[PDB]
Amino acid sequence: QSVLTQPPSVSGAPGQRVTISCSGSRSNIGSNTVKWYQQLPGTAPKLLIYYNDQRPSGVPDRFSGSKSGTSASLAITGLQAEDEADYYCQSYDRYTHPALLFGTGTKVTVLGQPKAAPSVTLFPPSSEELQANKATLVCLISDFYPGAVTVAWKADSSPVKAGVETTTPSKQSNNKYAASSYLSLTPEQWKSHRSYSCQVTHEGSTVEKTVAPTEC
Amino acid sequence: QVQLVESGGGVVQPGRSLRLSCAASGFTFSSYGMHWVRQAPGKGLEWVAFIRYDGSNKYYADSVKGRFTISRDNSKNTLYLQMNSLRAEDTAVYYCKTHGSHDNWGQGTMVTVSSASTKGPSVFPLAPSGTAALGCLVKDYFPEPVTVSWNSGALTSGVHTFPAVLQSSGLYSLSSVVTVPSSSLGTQTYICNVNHKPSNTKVDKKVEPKSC
Repeated sequence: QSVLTQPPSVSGAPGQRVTISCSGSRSNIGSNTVKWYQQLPGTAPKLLIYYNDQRPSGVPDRFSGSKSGTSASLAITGLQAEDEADYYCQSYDRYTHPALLFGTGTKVTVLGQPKAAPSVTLFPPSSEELQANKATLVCLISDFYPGAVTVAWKADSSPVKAGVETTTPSKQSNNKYAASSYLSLTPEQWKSHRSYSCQVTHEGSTVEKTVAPTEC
Repeated sequence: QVQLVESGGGVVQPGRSLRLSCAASGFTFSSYGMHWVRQAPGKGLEWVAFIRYDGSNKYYADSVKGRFTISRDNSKNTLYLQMNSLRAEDTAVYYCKTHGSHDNWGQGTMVTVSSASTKGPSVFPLAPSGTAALGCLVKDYFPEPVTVSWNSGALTSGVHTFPAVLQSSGLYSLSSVVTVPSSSLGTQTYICNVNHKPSNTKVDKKVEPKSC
């Protein structure tokens, strides 16, 4: 029910300082302590901070936690390559209650190359597929860094909720990242709107591609 | 040496039951409350359930309440999660976690809830509309992998086969695109060669410019 909002992506060069915010409410963060976890690919989360700012044995002191009001923060002073990972805050909701509230999660990227905006290619449903009474919009996203994007679909100008399937970013052969998003529609939905748009937000900047049924 | 080992995961169809186990050692299991925490592929952590040190009280997330049951046998130093009426949205790695300031996690056990069987892909052309991009859509297949080549392997420059998306239905879909010069769009012929060995499906689809 209650959500602890974290930024999806934070990045910095080796040796730089980054901070990860964790926004809650008076009921949870405002009334309870906060933990922070580090998760590397394919492994379980690892405790970094407990009791708001305590470090377990073996955690470098460049990881520092803080809390104020309804928000908590994890600071990493002097990013090292090994710090590239996902980070989760965790707190509780009531007084002396056991259910765990995990934050939405933050991907920390240690910048090993200049930031690169994604190249977006939006394909409409093919004639063969529409003949089969099916319709899929294919939004291909490539050559972006850091590997973190948010995809939003638009029917004309209205947002589209149902039918969206998006992959997690994966590193390409050229060491940039790629992702794909699919919007499943019926032939009627695809032809009852003048256009559909794939909006890809990367590092605060949006790249939009639009496709229309009429154009053959 | 604290150690937590989850087991009981696997592949199951929706609506069926599964019982997870977490063998604990290296500490007084009976003195600690225990959590189950899950993580769907590519998603965040989601708390599932909690049980007191003595099993006197149990807590569940609304998404699993009434379907999952947490239990523990302190004489056996094992934690259990009985999962009934499983759904596709329960697909996740399920972790076992101790309750405390200095907590410990297990490696996790993967649970896949899907009614998907071997199925060959439906290949559709992604027609191009001085560099134009065209591809094929390899739609709805199971299981991995799928191999995609262009012109029987003669066309490798500018080819990008994207990783497949795992749909909620448990089926896969990927796309392969090639960036080619717009001038050769009328003369050159582009065929994507799709092969799905599990279903013995091999398809050669021709991608032609869209024309009314």
